[PDB]
Amino acid sequence: SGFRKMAFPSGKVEGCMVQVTCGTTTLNGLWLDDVVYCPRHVICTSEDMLNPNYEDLLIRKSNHNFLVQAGNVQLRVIGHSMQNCVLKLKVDTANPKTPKYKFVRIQPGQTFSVLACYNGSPSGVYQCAMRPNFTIKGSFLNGSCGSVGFNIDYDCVSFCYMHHMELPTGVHAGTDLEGNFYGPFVDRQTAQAAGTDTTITVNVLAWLYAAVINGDRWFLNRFTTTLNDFNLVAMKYNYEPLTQDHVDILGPLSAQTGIAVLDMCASLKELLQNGMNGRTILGSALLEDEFTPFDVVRQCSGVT
Amino acid sequence: SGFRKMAFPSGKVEGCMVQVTCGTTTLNGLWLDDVVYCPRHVICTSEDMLNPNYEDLLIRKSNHNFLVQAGNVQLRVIGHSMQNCVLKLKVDTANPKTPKYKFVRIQPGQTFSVLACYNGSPSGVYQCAMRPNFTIKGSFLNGSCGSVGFNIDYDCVSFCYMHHMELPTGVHAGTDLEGNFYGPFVDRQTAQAAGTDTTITVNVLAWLYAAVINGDRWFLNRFTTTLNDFNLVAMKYNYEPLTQDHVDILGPLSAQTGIAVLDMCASLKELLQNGMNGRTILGSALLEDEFTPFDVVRQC
Ligand SMILES: NC(=S)c1ccc2c(c1)OCO2
Ligand SMILES: [Cl-]
Ligand code: NA
Repeated sequence: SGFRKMAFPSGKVEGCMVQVTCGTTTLNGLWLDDVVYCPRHVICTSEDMLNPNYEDLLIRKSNHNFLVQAGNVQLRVIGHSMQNCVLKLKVDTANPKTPKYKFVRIQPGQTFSVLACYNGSPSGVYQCAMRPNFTIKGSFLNGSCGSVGFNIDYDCVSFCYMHHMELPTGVHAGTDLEGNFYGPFVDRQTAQAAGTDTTITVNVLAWLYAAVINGDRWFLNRFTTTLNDFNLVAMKYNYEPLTQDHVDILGPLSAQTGIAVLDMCASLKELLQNGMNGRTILGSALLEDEFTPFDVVRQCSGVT
Repeated sequence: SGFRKMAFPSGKVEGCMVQVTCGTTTLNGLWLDDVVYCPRHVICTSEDMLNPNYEDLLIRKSNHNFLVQAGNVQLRVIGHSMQNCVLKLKVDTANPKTPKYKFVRIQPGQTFSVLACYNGSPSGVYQCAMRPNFTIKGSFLNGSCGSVGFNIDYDCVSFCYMHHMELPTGVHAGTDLEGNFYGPFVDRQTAQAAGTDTTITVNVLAWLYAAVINGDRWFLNRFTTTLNDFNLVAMKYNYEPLTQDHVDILGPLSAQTGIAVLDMCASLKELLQNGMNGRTILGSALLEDEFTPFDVVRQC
């Protein structure tokens, strides 16, 4: 037993990380088959970053403008193109450590593992949720751009995130591996802020189930409720609307614990009014919203 | 910026995990060079749980009684010895993915990454601290025994923990890779219980230093404290005593932020008295004690 925030094992991704340099800028790249993926902002000087014309700045560059290093070994760049906000560097060598992989775009509320990297060197791994406001609450310093987020399904890595920038509030923004931003953000030095965030309701409920399953039961009660009554409380507390699809995805946990969702909503309802004033559920004084139902079942069943 | 419970990248350890079977019991082993390390209790049957005589159980085993599997490949065992509570299976192949590694015993307060594994297959990775009562608060199900705890400093893997059991309170007990238990625990199913746990004060202070580095100042105060008055107060909340060692260790974070260690102690004394009054620190509503002074500097 026990319940921890757990990343996927990062080894299939560690084998793909490289250093990419263009002028004075070094950041990370993702080496899959014979292509290196990195943020297009690698091409920009500080002056360019204010109002970049990526079309123009890139035709001006050539293959030899890009240094790619896999450990101590230089990769030869034999071509370059841009897809949305991602740069694709064609290299002369297929990565012999390329895993079974897909590029996937994740939905807000879904979780993934971040492999934080510096100078092409894996530094740490942690779990994030894609927030409703399309930011992530990561831990990133200068040099971390090009660090990726992923899930693992059996032996298949699903790459879903590439790190691009920090916003003024200290939260993080990036693209999918096709270079489409999550959220209404641009890759330039201009005024940009995160939207007011909201709490991921179905994940909070998942985590209350995780708590019950681990012998934390104090918050529970005899009552129940309606989607309609709860949602009016949720909107008041800046929680996402709970939908029939959400209630359905929590099915296994309602079953395993004997506590129905609108049962737990009643518990959750009661918790929103009052505050848990330093009091604790699974070692937290906050209502945790970065575990998905799948995260709770996966962890409380030992999937490998 | 940002601050997260961050595990070491697990790849170097992933390439070392195998499946050991003895009798009807399967658990994880660690394959370094020509040796597979696993908990000795893999040789116990139903009766051998309360009072196993491991010397007598092991002498009755031949190499062929141990089924070791690395992915699809069966590894052939050619030798066995016991060291303390760890079984060492000599095999006919050296692991070609063996990283640069060492075995280190940690002290209470130290942090490490756990690679949770089932049937020799890694499941996930997370950060733990060795608690002051010599337990860890992990996430471990049946089949997780032989999962390991590690640090990776400058390309060398330091193994510090191998998982043996869950105690009745739902906390976890294990050994170093020399097979010595952390704390008073034994590899018997006789009733055992952890000491009252306490908070790792030096780590809470390191985390308040992280908060200040990341631009939080709301919890600071105009007061200071003597070390002794700090300990007389902190022990009333089941905090570990802070030693001069701890004060020395926080010197670098003190210098970077310009807040003296005993001034930060006065903020912690106030937070214990007041709580957070609806505020958070680095996204927590609790005082966090599983980041070391070293983890704070690594991450900031
Ligand atoms: N003979 C012991 S102490 C033992 C045997 C098997 C075990 C275990 C402990 O924890 C889960 O699996
Ligand atoms: Cl130590
Ligand atoms: Na209820």
